Amino acid sequence: KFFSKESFLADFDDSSSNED
Amino acid sequence: SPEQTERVFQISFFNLPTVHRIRDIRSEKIGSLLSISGTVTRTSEVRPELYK
Amino acid sequence: RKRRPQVKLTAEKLLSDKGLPYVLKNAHKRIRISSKKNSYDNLSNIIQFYQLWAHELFPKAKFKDFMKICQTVGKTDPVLREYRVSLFRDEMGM
Amino acid sequence: NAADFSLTVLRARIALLATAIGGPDYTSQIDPPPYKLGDDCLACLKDLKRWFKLVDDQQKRWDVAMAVAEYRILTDDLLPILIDWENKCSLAAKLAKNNPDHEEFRNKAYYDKIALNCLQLLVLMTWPLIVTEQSSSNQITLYGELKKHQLVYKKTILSMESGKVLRAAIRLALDVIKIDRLSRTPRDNMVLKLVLNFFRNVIAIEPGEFTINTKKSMPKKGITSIDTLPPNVSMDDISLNTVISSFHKNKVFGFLLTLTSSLSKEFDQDFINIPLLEIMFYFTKDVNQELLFPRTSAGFELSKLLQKEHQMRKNVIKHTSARHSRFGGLLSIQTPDKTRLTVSGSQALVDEKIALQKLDDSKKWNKRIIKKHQSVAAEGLPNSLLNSQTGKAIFFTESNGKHFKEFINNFIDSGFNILLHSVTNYFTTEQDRMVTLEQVEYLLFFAWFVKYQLLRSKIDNSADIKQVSEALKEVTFILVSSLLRSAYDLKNWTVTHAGMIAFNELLNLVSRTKAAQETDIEFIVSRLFSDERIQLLSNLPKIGSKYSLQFMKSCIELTHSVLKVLEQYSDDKTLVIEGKSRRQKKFNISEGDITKLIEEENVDRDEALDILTSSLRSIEVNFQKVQANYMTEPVIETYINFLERFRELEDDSIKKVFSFFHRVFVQAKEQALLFRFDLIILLREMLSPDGLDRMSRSRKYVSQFSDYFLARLKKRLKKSPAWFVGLLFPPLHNSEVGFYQRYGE
Amino acid sequence: DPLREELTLESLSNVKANSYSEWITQPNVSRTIARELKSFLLEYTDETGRSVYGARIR
Repeated sequence: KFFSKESFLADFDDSSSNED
Repeated sequence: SPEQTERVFQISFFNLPTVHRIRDIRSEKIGSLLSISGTVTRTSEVRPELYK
Repeated sequence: RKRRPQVKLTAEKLLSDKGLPYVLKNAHKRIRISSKKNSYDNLSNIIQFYQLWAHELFPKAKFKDFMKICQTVGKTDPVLREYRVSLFRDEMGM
Repeated sequence: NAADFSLTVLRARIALLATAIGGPDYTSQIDPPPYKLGDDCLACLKDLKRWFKLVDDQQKRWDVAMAVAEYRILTDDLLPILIDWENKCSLAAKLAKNNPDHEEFRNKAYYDKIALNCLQLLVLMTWPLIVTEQSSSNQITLYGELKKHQLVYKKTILSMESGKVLRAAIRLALDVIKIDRLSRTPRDNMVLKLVLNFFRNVIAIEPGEFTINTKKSMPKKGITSIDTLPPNVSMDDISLNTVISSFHKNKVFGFLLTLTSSLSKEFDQDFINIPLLEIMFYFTKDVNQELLFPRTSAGFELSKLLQKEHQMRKNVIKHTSARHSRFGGLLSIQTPDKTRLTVSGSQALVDEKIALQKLDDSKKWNKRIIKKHQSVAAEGLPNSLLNSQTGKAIFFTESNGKHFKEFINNFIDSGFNILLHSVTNYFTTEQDRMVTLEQVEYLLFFAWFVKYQLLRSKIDNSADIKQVSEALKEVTFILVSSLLRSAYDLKNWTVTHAGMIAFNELLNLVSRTKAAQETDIEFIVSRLFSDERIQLLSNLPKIGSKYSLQFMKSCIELTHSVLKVLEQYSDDKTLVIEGKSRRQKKFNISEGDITKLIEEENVDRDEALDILTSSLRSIEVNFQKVQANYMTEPVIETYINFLERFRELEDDSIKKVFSFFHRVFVQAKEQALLFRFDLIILLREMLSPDGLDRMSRSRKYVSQFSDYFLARLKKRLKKSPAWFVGLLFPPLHNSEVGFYQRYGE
Repeated sequence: DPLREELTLESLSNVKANSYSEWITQPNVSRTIARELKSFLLEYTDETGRSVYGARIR
C-alpha cells in the first residue's frame, strides 16, 4: 500500500477547491 | 476583547416524574435529582461565590 | 535524655512461654483444615489463630506489619535461627 | 536592584517588539478584522530569534520565553500571520489552478520568509522543557509556569479555527517537496525537519508535574491539589482526541503517511528519520492497543458497570451497621486462653471476622513502607506506559478512534518497515552516544507497533503479520538486546523497563510466527537466547520487587513469554545456544578437516575457521534447569507483591501470576516457596466478598488454586507440625535440615 | 530609553495582554495613556470654541 506524494498534492489542491 | 474565560455551562434537568414535599425530604437521597414545591419566605442578595 | 526504648519484636520475645512454644503446643489443636468448608473459611481459620497469637504477643503492630517484622527478625536474629534448626533436628531425631 | 530592573526592561522591550510585529487593522472595516503586517516586521521576527538565541541559549535563562508568553506573541501575532498566509496561498492556488498566471502575490518571497520565521519561532518556543540536574536556578524556578504557558500554546494551536497553522506548516513542507530530489538544497530538507519537529511539539506537549519542597515537614492539611493547569485550559483541550480531530481535519495524517511511505525513494532519510519516529512515539506513548478494538453499546457496558458497582456496594453494606452511629454495642471476645478483648460495633456483634478486622484496624501504629520516590520523573522524559497507571485508559471517540485506527493501519501497511529499517540503520552506529530518551522511544515505538499488528492479526485475518517482518531481522535483535543489556549493566531502570516490554513483544511476535508456520525460526530463537541473556531474563524478576508496579507487570509478562516460548522446546530438544566460554577453548586446527568442511557446506576457509570457532562455544540448555533457576525466593516475593494490587489489575495479569503459581506448585513440585504467610493473607483478601467479584472468571482459578494449596498445606502440617513455625519466617538455608524443610524427605 | 519610548493609539487598541490591568500596568503603555489623556484635557473644545477643561481647572 504505497502512498504517492503527487496524490497528496492533488488531494490538497482538490480539498482546497471544494473540501467535500 | 482580550479577556476570554472558559464558559461555566450550567445543566438543568426539569420535568421529573414526581415532586417531593419539604416534609418528605430524607437524608438517604442526597446528591439525587429531586423536585420540590414550596413558597419562598425571603430571598438573599445576589452575591459572588469564589468558583475557581 | 534517654527515657525509654520503643519496643520491637526481639529474640527474648519469641522464646517466651507466650510465643513459638505456644505455637508448638496449640497450633495442631487449633488449626483445622477441612475439604467440606470452602476456601474462604479455611483461610480465615488459618489467619484467626495466628492473629490472636499476634495480638497476645505483639499488639502494637498490625497483622501484616507483624508478618513483615517476623520476616525481618527471621532474616536477622541468630538465636531464632538456631531455635528453628533445633525444632527440625528434634523432630527428625524422633 | 539589578535583577528586577533587568527583568522590567526586558519585559518592556518584549512588549515593544510585540507591538511592533503587527496589528489587527482596525482602520479597515471588515466584520472579522484581517491581520495586517507592520512596517519593517521581518526584522522584528529576526529580533525575536536573536533574543531567543542570545539570552535563552548561552546565558541559561528562560525569562524571554515568559516575557513573550505574557504578551501573547504566539496567540496574537504568529498564528494570525501564518493563517493569513495559508488562506491567501490557498485562494491563490485555487485561482491559479483554474487560470494560470492570473492574480499573483505581490511579494510572495517576503510572505514565505516571514511564514518560515514564524514557524521557526513556533518550533523554538514549543520545544519540550527538560530540567535535569546542574541546570540554572532560573530554569528550575520557571519550569512549571513555562509548562503552563506551553499548555496555553498547545490549546491555542489546536483550537484556532481547528488548527489552520497545521495546514500552513504542511504548505511550507510541500514548498520543499515540489522541488526535485536532486535540486533540493540541505536547507530545504532542514525546513522539512522543522515542519516534522513542529508536529512533534504539537503532539508532545503534556501537562506538567507538581513538585513540592520536602525540607520542611508536611503539615496536617497536606496536599490539597496537584492540578497544574492554566485558567482557560482544560484537560479536554490537551487530550489526544482534539489532536486526532485537528490532524484529520487538516490532513496532517496524509502528510505523515506520504512522507513515511516514500522515505527512501523520495526524501533524504537521514534528515527526517528521527523526528518521524518521535512523532509516532508521541502518538503511541499513551494509547493502549486492547482498548482500540471495542470487540446502546456504551449503555451496555454502563449497565454492566452499574451491576458490578451494585454487587460491590452490597458487599460493602453487609459490613455497614443497620442502626445509627451512637447506637453503642460493646462485645467482649475471648481466646481459649482466658482473656477479655472489647470491640465497639453492631455488625461486629454477630460474626467473628468483622470483629477481628476491627481489632486489627483499631491500631494506630503503621509500619514504614519505603518508597522509590519515582526517580523516572527526574530524567527528561514524557509520561507513557512506563509512568502511567495500569488502569489508565484513553477515551477515544467514535470518529477520532476510527481516524486513529485508519492512520495506524495505513502507517503499518505502508511504511513501518522502511522507517524501522532506517532507524535501526541509524542507531546501530549511534548506539554509544544516544541518551535515554531515544532508547526509550525506539523501544516503545517498536513494541507498540509490533503489539498492535499482533492484536490486529489475532482479531482479523485480513491483516498480514509479515508487515512487521522487518522487526525480525538480526540487526533489530542486536539493537534491542544490546540496549537491554547496557541498561542493566549501568543500572538504568527506565530503559531496562522499555527493553523488557520490547523483548516481551519480540518473543510474542516470534511465538505467533512459529505458531503460524511449522526454517529461520530456530535460527532466531537461537539468536535471542544466546550469550548470557538467559541469566539476564532469570535475574530480572529477582530485582523486580523494589521498583514500581509497571516494572513488576512487565516482569510478569516477560517471564510468562519466556516460559511459554521455552516450554515449546521441552520435547523437541532443539536448544543449541551460543554460550560464553570461560577457560581455554583453544584447538589445534586441521586443514584436512577444514577442506572437507569446505567440500561439505561450500564455504571459504576463513569463514570456515569462524564456523569452527563458533561451533566450540555452542552449548545446550535444559528447560527444567531454566524453571529451577526461575524458582528463587525473591521471584516469589515480587510475584506476591504484584498480586497484592489485585483490585487495580485486570484478569490477564493475575491469570499469568496464577499460571506461574501452578508452574511452581504443581509441575516443579517444590512447594515450600509458596508456603509463606503473606500469600495466605492475600488469598484471604482475594477470596473475601470485599475482594474479587464472584461473577469474574478470575475467582474460579483463584479458588481452585487455593483449594489445592490448602490440601497440600494440611498434608504437610499433618505430616510435620514444625512447619507451623515455617509459615511465619523465610525458608531456611542450612544443608543438614533444609532438604527436609523444602521437600519433606 | 526602553522604559521611556512610547507608542501610538492604534498600538494601544492592539492589547497584547492577558487582562486589562496587566496592560495598563505596563510602563511605556502607561505613559502612552498619560500623554494621550494630557492631550485630551488640554485640547478639548466644543462647537462654541472654548476649552471646557481649562475653565474647569480655573
